[PDB]
Amino acid sequence: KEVEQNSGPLSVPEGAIASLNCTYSYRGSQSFFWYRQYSGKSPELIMFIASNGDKEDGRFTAQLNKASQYVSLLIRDSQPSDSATYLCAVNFGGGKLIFGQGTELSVKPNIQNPDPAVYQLRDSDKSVCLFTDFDSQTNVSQSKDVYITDKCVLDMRSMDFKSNSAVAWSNKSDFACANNNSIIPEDTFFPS
Amino acid sequence: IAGITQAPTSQILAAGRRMTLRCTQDMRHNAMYWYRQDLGLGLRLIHYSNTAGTTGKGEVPDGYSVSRANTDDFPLTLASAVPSQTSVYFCASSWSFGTEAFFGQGTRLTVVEDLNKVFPPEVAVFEPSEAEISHTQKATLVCLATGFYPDHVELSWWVNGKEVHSGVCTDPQPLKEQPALNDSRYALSSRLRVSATFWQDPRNHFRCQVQFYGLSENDEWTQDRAKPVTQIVSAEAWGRAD
Amino acid sequence: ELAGIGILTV
Amino acid sequence: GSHSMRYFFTSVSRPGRGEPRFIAVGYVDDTQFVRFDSDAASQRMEPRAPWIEQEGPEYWDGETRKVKAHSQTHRVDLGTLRGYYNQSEAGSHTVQRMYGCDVGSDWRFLRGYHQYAYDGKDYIALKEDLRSWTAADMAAQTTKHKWEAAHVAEQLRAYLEGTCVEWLRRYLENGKETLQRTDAPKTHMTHHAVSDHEATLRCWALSFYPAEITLTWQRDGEDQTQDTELVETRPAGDGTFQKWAAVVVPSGQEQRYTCHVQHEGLPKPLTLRWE
Amino acid sequence: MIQRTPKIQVYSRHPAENGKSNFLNCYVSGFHPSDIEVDLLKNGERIEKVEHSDLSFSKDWSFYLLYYTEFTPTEKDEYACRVNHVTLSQPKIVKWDRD
Repeated sequence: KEVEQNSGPLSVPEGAIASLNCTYSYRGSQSFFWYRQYSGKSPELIMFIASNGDKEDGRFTAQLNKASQYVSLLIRDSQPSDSATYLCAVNFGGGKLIFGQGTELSVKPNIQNPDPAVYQLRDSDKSVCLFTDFDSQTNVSQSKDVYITDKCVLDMRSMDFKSNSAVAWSNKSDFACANNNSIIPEDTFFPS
Repeated sequence: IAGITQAPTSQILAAGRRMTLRCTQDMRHNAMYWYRQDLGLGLRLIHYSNTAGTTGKGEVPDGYSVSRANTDDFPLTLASAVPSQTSVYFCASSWSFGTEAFFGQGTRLTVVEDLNKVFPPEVAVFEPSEAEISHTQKATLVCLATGFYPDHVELSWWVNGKEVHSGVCTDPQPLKEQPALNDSRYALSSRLRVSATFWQDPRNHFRCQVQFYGLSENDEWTQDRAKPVTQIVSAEAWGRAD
Repeated sequence: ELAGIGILTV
Repeated sequence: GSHSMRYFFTSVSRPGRGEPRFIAVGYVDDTQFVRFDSDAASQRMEPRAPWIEQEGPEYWDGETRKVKAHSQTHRVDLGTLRGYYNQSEAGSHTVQRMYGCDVGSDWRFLRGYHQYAYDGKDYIALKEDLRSWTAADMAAQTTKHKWEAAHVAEQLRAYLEGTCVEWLRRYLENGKETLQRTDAPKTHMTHHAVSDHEATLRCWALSFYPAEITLTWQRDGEDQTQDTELVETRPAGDGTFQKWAAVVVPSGQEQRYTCHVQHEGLPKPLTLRWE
Repeated sequence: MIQRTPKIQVYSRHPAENGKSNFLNCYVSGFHPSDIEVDLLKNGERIEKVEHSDLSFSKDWSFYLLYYTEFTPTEKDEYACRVNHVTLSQPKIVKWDRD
């Protein structure tokens, strides 16, 4: 028992070096594991380490110091696909393998031409407004009233272009596009 | 090739019933593990088994049974299902005790006090804005699945009958429509952006496909309207030149 | 201290 | 001086369906400090030294879990080897395992051992380089292939070079009064006429630590080596050891024979004769 | 299956003196398999309160054990060690010699 990591969530921009750490209680621990868990998936084994020191596996690096009960993982060239919950596992003798809480790592995309805008959509039953094309630095609120979701990053692949987006919807006729508790830039393009 | 398999990958339980998650592995592994993950934390050790024929109790063993009759199998049995046992259960296996553990596919398990609180989603697709076309030359469609319980949904985008993975973005976890309730229904949204030229082509067929995991054909219901079974709910829209 | 690794069945 | 830490494991299948026996013991140099016995009522790793009792509860729980894992591994190994050699389930067989590390006085890694035997014959052993195996027969080759496919020699290298040395140093510091001590031998010589003209001299060295000691008989300035009755170094039960060596000499010629004693606690070697 | 016959050595912890308490020891070694019967004898009668060390083995895989009990040696009393093993058709008795 007692395995603890950097709680998170942490944010590292695309192409940079990220660093996660983890401590444990049992001094006699002799094997340590780093796992990668995407939302809705199972832990995919990243690395294992046993001897004191450093271990290189491509972009990933494991460091281990038993003298201070410390283990850590370093990631080079942080890619958007590296955004995931990283799990620290320590073996406490026998089959007692204990995991930490997991550190959620978010790799931020590089935005080409920020162009904040808000639009309106339609269908056959509710009303949906879309906030899009803003920088990754912008945060999104949820209070208001009406349901408001979180920020999401889409990759257009061939266009070498990514974009941030967020959605709000309701069935109340008093709902509108310009109706936005979070700080939003004033150049938000509105339809006309 | 050899691997590890859990079964089922999804199951809804009425409180009081019994259910056993099977876990098997081919690759001659001695050690096997049963972990419970609640999404507010990491996964905690339920049970472990160093060898075939021997078992061990771990970090959270309260309420669970196990058996290691042979090397390949290590099932996890819940005798009296209680609502607090709603979690995602993972099975693992390793060559020797202390070596690297390899996980399976997981099992989303939800125990409900009342089966009448399970609901399938209402999926609707919203067409892009002409102003977004005039300003950005890109069109974004918004899929929205509303009013379902529990969180067992998997959304995907299909264009002309073929699934796409570009310009798509689904919310990480659903929202609560009435968050004060422990049995509050959930909602999920997703986005699909493609060029305005692609949207204005009236031949394109856009379909949002939402997989909902619910009851099975062996689950008793006995109510007037309908029972939520494991099904696919799709909502589609077509392009137009305007 | 005992070895926590490297003990495999024959 | 030079130090070492070694663990010994014995698992015996008992004829029938009875629970097999498992005994594990741990030594620092020549001093036992931990043990486990499957027939005991504790079912936990127990201390057999004053300085190892200071360790925390997490230490004892981890050691208990690991020694139980060893026990279960051997439980499987008994039936597996029985099937390997087409042996009957009516007999009793024995699996033995030994592993540890030796240092070179400066507490730096010197050697590492992991050896495995079925009944009383060698089955498989990790070589000196801690990366290759030595299999004794054609089933030990099957086990060898299995352990190479699972990279056991790598893990055992990590233990023998890393954890074993660390905890050997930690054990040498904790209880330095006991482990790093050196007890000088207390010696004497006895004379017994086996007949009228016969004689024999016994050279006795008692209460010495560590157990390594050299007793030799020398006649008129040259060692005899072969003409002696030397016995195995034995324990007294108090942490020290005893050893004696007898030589047959003619009566009146007891002064031709001298006993030479060498031990750590003696800065200069000793020479005794029938006074 | 190869078997080995126990070496038996009877002695005392400290040099013996009549009227002074000591520990009678019987050290067996170099035997296989591990099961072995050992009793310490006072004037031919079986001493009940006997402890023994934890079973270990030597560099050639053969086992060794130390059975011991506290005793006050006298000039009249004689002590011995009685050991039975699968390699012995009968128990082997080693008398206690002061040398």
